[PDB]
Amino acid sequence: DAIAEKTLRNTVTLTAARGRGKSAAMGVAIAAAVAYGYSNIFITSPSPENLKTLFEFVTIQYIRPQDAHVLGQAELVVIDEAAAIPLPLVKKLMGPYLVFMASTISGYEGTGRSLSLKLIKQLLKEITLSEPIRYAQGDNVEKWLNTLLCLDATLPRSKISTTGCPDPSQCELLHVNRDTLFSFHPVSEKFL
Amino acid sequence: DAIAEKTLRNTVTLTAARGRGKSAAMGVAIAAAVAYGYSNIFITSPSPENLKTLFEFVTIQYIRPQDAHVLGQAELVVIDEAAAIPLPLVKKLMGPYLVFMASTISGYEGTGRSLSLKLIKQLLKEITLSEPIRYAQGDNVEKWLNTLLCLDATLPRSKISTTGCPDPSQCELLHVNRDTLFSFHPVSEKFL
Repeated sequence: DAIAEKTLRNTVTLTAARGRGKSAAMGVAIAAAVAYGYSNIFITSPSPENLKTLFEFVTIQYIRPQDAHVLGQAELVVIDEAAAIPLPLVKKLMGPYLVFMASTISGYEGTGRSLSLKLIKQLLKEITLSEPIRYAQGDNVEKWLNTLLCLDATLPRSKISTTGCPDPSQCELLHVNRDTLFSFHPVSEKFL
Repeated sequence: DAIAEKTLRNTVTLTAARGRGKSAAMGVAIAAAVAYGYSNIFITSPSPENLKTLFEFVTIQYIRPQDAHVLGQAELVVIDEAAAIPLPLVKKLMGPYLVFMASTISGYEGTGRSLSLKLIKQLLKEITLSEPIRYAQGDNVEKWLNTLLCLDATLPRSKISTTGCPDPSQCELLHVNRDTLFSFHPVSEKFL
């Protein structure tokens, strides 16, 4: 409910891993706002992405961003995985209305969280959803893939140790080979 | 009231001389259809034309035809002096909705009735308004200008005489000079 001393119209950005319900969340707002009633909505996306869940959960109509550039009808715009969309095009569009920004992270074909921050900075009310709709948390299969795949993001904010977060000190340049991969000691799986 | 066994949605074309009230007529429908209620409307026009009366008589919003080509929101479209708009652009637009087509004729900067028929053929429910809002009919000033200016259209449908309407017979090619203008007899003011 974006109403307040601050503007009510603003940009929301919900980010989460896959299977979190970002789309489903984005679908709710569609009807929840009623054509006549709460209001009418809109939706855009990059090379398609599954538009199917959001709308199925959904007035959803879809004009892709470029074609989207045409005229301004709606009160609340929703863009699925905007991080994928060009900064220039995306920014212009966000200006004419109020938006829900969705983006997948921490998975395959997601967007790097480092880039996500730079992207957010361009604006943002950001929110995150932690639990999967399809399975229960703690699903060992999912844990397995995350660990195998190295889904985990932590370094941008901070490292988990005494150090982490900004990396202070003099920067030193050095090269290392693949072999570092096997050894587990100093220069180990960890460095790579 | 376009509702019937035939489609309710169709194209209406009201044509008339200037000062007939075409715009005012077109304005009425705007509110008469209520956003929520009868319905929402729309309006387009060529190089502008006085948009002022229609809307003042009017939800009127205006996106020019080309920019208009963007998305389809409305139940009843109105285009002011469409004859002025390109056939290609105009036709495409008429397809997506229900429309009121207005056009000025029988005056300065009006559209020739001959062309108007060809234009109509491209479709049309056409209606005409005969009396001026601003003055009483029979205003001698208006009669004067019409006659001076040669506002009168009659030849396309038919000539007022035994002959008129289609021109049958073998076509004969001949030239005549301006001088025909003065003489009033055979080859007179009439031929020119």
